[PDB]
Amino acid sequence: TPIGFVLCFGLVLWGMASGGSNLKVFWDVASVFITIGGSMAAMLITYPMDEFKRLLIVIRQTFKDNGMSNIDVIQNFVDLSRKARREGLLSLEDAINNLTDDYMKKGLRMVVDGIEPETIREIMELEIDEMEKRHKSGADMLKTWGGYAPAFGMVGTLIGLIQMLANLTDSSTIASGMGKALITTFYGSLMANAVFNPMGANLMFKSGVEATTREMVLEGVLAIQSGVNPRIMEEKLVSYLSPPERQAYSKV
Amino acid sequence: TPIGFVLCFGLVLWGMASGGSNLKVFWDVASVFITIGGSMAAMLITYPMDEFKRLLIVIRQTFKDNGMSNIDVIQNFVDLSRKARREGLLSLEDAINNLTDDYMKKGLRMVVDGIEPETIREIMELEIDEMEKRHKSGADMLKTWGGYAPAFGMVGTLIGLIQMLANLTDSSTIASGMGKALITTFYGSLMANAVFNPMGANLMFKSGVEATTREMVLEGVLAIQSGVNPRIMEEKLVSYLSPPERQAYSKV
Amino acid sequence: TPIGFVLCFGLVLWGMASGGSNLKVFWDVASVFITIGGSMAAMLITYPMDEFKRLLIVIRQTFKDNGMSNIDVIQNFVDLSRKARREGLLSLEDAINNLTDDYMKKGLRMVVDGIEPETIREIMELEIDEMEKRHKSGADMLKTWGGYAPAFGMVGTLIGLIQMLANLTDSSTIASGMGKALITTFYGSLMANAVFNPMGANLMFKSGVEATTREMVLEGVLAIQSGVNPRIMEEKLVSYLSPPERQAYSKV
Amino acid sequence: TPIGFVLCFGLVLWGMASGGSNLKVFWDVASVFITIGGSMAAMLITYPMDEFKRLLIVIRQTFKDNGMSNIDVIQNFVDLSRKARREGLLSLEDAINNLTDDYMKKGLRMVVDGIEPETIREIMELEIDEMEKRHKSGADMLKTWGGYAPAFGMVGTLIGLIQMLANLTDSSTIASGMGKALITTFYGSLMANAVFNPMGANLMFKSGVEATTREMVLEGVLAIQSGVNPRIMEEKLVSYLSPPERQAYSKV
Amino acid sequence: KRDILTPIGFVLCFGLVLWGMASGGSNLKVFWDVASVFITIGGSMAAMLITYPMDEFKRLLIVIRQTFKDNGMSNIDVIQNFVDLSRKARREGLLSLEDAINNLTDDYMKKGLRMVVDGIEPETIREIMELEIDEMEKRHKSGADMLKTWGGYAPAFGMVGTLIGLIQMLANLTDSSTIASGMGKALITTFYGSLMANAVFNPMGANLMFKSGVEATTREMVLEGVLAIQSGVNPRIMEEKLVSYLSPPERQAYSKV
Amino acid sequence: GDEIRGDEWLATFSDTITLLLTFFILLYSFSSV
Amino acid sequence: IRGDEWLATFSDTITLLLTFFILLYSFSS
Repeated sequence: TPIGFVLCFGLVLWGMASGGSNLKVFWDVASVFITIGGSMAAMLITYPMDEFKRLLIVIRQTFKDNGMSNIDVIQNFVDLSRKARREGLLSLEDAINNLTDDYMKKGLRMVVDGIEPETIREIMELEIDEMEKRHKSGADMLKTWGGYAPAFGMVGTLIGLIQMLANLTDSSTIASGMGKALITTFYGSLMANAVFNPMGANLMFKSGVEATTREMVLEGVLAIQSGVNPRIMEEKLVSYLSPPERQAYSKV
Repeated sequence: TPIGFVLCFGLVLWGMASGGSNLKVFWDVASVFITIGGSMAAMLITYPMDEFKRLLIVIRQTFKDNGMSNIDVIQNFVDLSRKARREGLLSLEDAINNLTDDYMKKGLRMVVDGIEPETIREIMELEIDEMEKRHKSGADMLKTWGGYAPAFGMVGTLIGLIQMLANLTDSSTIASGMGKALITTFYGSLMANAVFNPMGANLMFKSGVEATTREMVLEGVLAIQSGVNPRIMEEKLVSYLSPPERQAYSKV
Repeated sequence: TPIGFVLCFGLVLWGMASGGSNLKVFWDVASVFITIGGSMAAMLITYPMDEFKRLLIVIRQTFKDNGMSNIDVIQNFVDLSRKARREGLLSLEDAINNLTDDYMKKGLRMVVDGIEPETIREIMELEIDEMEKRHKSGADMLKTWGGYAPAFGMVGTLIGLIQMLANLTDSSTIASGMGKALITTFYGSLMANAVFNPMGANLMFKSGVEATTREMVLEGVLAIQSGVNPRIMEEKLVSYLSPPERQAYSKV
Repeated sequence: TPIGFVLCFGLVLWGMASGGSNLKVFWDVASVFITIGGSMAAMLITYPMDEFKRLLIVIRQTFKDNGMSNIDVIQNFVDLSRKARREGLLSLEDAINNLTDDYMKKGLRMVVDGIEPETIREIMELEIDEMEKRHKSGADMLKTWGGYAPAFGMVGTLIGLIQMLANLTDSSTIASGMGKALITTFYGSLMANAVFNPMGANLMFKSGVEATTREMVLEGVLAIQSGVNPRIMEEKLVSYLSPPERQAYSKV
Repeated sequence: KRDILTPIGFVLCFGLVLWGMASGGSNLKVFWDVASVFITIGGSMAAMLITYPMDEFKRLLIVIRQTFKDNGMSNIDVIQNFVDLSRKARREGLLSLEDAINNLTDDYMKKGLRMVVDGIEPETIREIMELEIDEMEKRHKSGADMLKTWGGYAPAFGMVGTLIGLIQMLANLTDSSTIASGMGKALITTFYGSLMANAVFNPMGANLMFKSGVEATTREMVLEGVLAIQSGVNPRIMEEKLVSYLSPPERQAYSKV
Repeated sequence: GDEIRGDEWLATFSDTITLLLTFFILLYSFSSV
Repeated sequence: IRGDEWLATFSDTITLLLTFFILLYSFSS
């Protein structure tokens, strides 16, 4: 995801120049400010702090916070259930520690003392739901910013065009001003569909991925407090990995 | 308060007030009529008076409600339960109408009577539902006007295109129609996504904050009736408090 | 309510007539008929007779048949409660009449009969839901026509452009032809957002208002069915009104 | 009711060649293939068999097989209640005939048998849901085709435009090429909103109508299951019909 | 058996949009400028990387090609491939006797049958199988949404390219080399976007969902057959549930024998 | 699942007008010089 | 949002560029 930005800008910059034209005409510094400042201003109007400051804690999780999930969850749970089976019973915290990502520990520390399945299930559903809401809100904010970016690019285009009919002589300028006045919507749409809309969908994709992972973890922990063993619990858990990961896991 | 309405209009003015130092050209009287008149008139078609009159009694009633923060309500519940406990009784209370703005009085003035708590929950949660629905209707009005504004900007764009066309024989009607086409949509864009869609979405977050505050007041007024101490009541009330303010409230 | 319709056309017509040119160019009997007949025809394709003919017999209810609610439902309920409780019995049919407007008696004739609070609740909720559904159907039928109007306006625009190109002498007919072509999409766009979509959203808003009114009725019909303190009932009833009206009713 | 298509393709035909020289410039032979074959090809990609021939079963059930009884439900369910209340046995299947066409029989041929009061609710609700879903499938297929038609018309217009940069033909016949190119989007937009979008919305509206009818029938068959005759069955059923239809039905 | 609509549809759409190019002078190379290719295709693909990390964007031609291939014979044969198993496990031995369920067709039947030889409660089997289907449908929805999202980004960058071509055209007013090759970019960006989006991605994006549905119904009937074997029923009574999954014409399609 | 709006008419409209833009800028360029 | 909703005002400003080109067309020079 950090490779994608330089690529989406370099490819369009190569397209903007392959004709041989001077890219000098695609740059005026005022229009950058009109577009981006207006979008972020309307964004400040649109969204409050305590909810604009939660876009950052999740947009700083798609570039960072790399776990070990989707192949290690199954290993961990199969080895705990091997321990939970007659050697290292449910009161063994030796394996639960050192495996704290953020979530597996949350349930593995509460299963050991005492809970009912219909309670852990509910609190886990609520946790996954609030995590889904956080990503949904961040994605909605980024999509809304990709919406206000070309809107204010259009506003700036109009600002540049209106002050052109006043100075309506007849040579080359009715065209030059349409050129340098159209840059604002170019920056608007370019930011919209190169930075915000892709990242807005990125938050939703990561929310889906983490929802699958947390449902796998939920099913695992619920399987720990059931008195089950591998070849059943493994069969259950394994039914979340892509078929690629089913052959890339059966070999291990 | 991060509402940077000054920022978007400041950046527009800085864009409007370019080398064309006279911004009297950004004011066409016909364009004002088309865009704003048609938008307001389709708003009267949509929302009749005695309902469209609420454009300044919710939209305005929410933007000046900085007279009661969600910590003050905790401290008020604290020192009301202080005199509701052993010191004093739950028979005489006058701090209800002391320095409260509009709410928590209906709940208190009712609980001081000898009636059941179930109906209190039923009426207060009802008030919260109706309040959220009222704010939803106000925000939907704000978004509907932001929908009609650029629609009539497009209408005026067609008007100015047709009027300019078929009579390209002078430099008066073409100039008038050109200015109409440009500024008619300029007003609609500068209006919708800078005053209405921002503020249409913004009014829903104020509604969410007030809904959380009202559920908190509801839990508090139900705790006043029951025989609970403020110490064991604080933890039952602080649950709805903002995450970053939990530590910010503990200063006491 | 019809006072807005003349304004939404007069304002834009003044804007169309800002001393630029005769509006004879803005009128072409061919394009008017293309747009309106085409949208009407696609409406006949969409809705058949005896179901598109039911449109006007619901839309005419928006121009007349006003409601007395939001200040008078509360009064006519509190006095009925004070007259049933403490005086005679709830079966007082003498004063249950004389105000048979549309819907209050729909349930009031039933509470005086032998029923349970659930069946009356289910009949009333079904009536409210089907009212909302009928209004949703009318509003859909209006927004859909507002969608067909500019679609067929653009169809006529394309027709005019086709029969303008390869039919002209390429000297000065390009402009006037484009004008008399885009006249069609002007008519479509104008009619759509000036008549239909405002009327569709008006149907939706009226459904919302009458739905709140019918819920306000039912909550209180059930109270008369239970014979409760008019104070509590006056309080739950008033918890539906805008803050201006919560006070405006207070002094009455 | 094919009078809709008559009016639509007669009004897009009257102005089609009214002003122009002849209706020949409105007919290229390749453009038809591009537009219609491309939309149908994208439909073949998009939709399989058994979902394409599943559409031909409802686009024919709308045109033919006109069952126009809606008050017969109210006019015959109360009748059957009379024939089964006190003097009529629940299993007088000889008397339930002469009115059931192909739906009310199957609804009633399994009420006096080993079917619980709620399982007859479940099976009928599943029938209503699958009918709604099949109508919805056909309707979204038709709207999807109305989406691909102008898209591929646009593709064809782009095809016609880009080729113009191969010919020089100095200033003589380029407007004619632009006209010939614009024909493809004309066929696209015309076919889309003259056939597919109106017929898709027709499927949607008829789905809503028949779902309301079947839900009325469902509440009827659930009312006779219990046997509540007095004003209950009637008041439940009549809630579905329009208030003008209510006064029209009140007489007989 | 063989989904023949998409291979004929692809060739039909592309043959028509290709004959469109060669019908006005027949020169086909004027619809290829390398700039517009970058702007549209490379732009949308890079935004696809910004959206999807290369790890699960690598599942593009995996959970899309597994559906598009669909060489699995499990279409209607499931019925007799279950009746023979029930016959050989019923009155022809006992349930703990594999016939070919360690060497048979696609893994789901294999998976369930490997589960039904070892003592497992039917409730557990039902839960795992339903949970095994729902996740299949979720992966299919993820792939289809990945396709429709690219279908969305393609005309977005078509618009961006139109803006590039207008900017760099108005910039150089008269050069006899920027009017052309500047309008070419604007047109061909839009052409590639509007062709790609609704000819390759949006249709095939929507197409993945119907294949997911038919595979879900197949897996449902497979699950029902496995639970029938686990309970123990004659092939005579077996058909009362398995046949009520196909299409009405497909019902009689095999009952001739 | 209610979604109605007059968007569909803009698809053909915006793209038709963006073709007219190129049509007009070519007509401008050539006849001029 | 849908990632397309500016296509309305996009069409608006494109129409306005067309209007300016009309303005470049009453004289062609």
